[PDB]
Amino acid sequence: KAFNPEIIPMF
Amino acid sequence: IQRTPKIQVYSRHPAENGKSNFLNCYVSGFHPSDIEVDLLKNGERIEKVEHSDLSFSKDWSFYLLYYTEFTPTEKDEYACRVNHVTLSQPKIVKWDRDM
Amino acid sequence: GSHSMRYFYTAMSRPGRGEPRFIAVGYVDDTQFVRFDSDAASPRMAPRAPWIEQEGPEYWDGETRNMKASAQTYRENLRIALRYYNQSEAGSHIIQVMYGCDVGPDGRLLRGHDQSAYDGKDYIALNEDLSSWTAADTAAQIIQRKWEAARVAEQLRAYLEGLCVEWLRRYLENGKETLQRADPPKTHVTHHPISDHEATLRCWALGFYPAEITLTWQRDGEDQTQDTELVETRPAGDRTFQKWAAVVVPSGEEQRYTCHVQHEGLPKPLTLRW
Repeated sequence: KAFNPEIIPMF
Repeated sequence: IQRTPKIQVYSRHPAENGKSNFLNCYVSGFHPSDIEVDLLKNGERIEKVEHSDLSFSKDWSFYLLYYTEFTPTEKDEYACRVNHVTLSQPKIVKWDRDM
Repeated sequence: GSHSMRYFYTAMSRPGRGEPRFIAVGYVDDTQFVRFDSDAASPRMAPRAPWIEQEGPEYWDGETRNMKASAQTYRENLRIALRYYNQSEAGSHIIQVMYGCDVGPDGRLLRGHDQSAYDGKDYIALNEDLSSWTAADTAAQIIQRKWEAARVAEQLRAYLEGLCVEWLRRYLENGKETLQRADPPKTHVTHHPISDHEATLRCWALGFYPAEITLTWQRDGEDQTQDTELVETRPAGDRTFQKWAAVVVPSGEEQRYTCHVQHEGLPKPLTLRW
């Protein structure tokens, strides 16, 4: 199962 | 800066003339990911060629397997033709059944 | 450590040719089990191994939703990277990411991974502590500051120590017949004269899984590291791998050479001669 953060990290 | 593809052409099983097999062209070590690969039978493009999903190695270089069913014979010549940004013209690697 | 799960994402800009393509693949060890391609007719997370097929609609819909959100985020990261490197909107660029977990025989976390590249060069990496970052350059240091401020490492750590290992363990059980089976290499040596004075000895390993293998030639018991031609380990297309190692030997000295093969599927290392 893939990593699924609430906020996906932006550069 | 950009990395040119390494190319191996080979069969899934040891070749037996008249016995159905798979012809593989494995392209690896390249960057960027856009790449053109044809499998050739006696200089002409084989239509039914499948490939793996784009993946990459620990050094970030990409790899792909291209493959087609074939039945090798004594006289039929097989090759893989590859084009990539790093290449001035398509590179053609002939299948050698001993490599 | 006995098993790994890894996800690999590639995001590729192509100005003038639509939005950046996003491809994701997932692996357990050397076995691909899922893919996603934003260019597909109907993009979904899709099975690539039989043991994942049993997962229900909730699994597939959730993975698809995640991939679509990820594609959008990586399109934004490609735009941000342009600003960080003073690059124009005219050129094609690539972001790559790899993450996942390694587990030992007892299924506990051995180590976690999360690494990014830009244009094929290291960008930023989560350190082995799963708490701090290593930035490759001043651009990645900007990202590092943002991720420190937002406690991103803690989020990755929670996944890597939790869901990553739990789902890996599940897949290993569901795929026990293949994922927990090592296939040892079928080995042989071939001999190819090149002239009256020299011949190639080629040591073959075929049909093995997983891909990790060591092939070494010795002359009179001494490893021929500098003089051995080793091809990259290559997939056969049936899950297994192939490799060979070759040495050029003086004719009449073939019996002084021994090929040594180490692989997880072998009870002990093999020694071959021609």
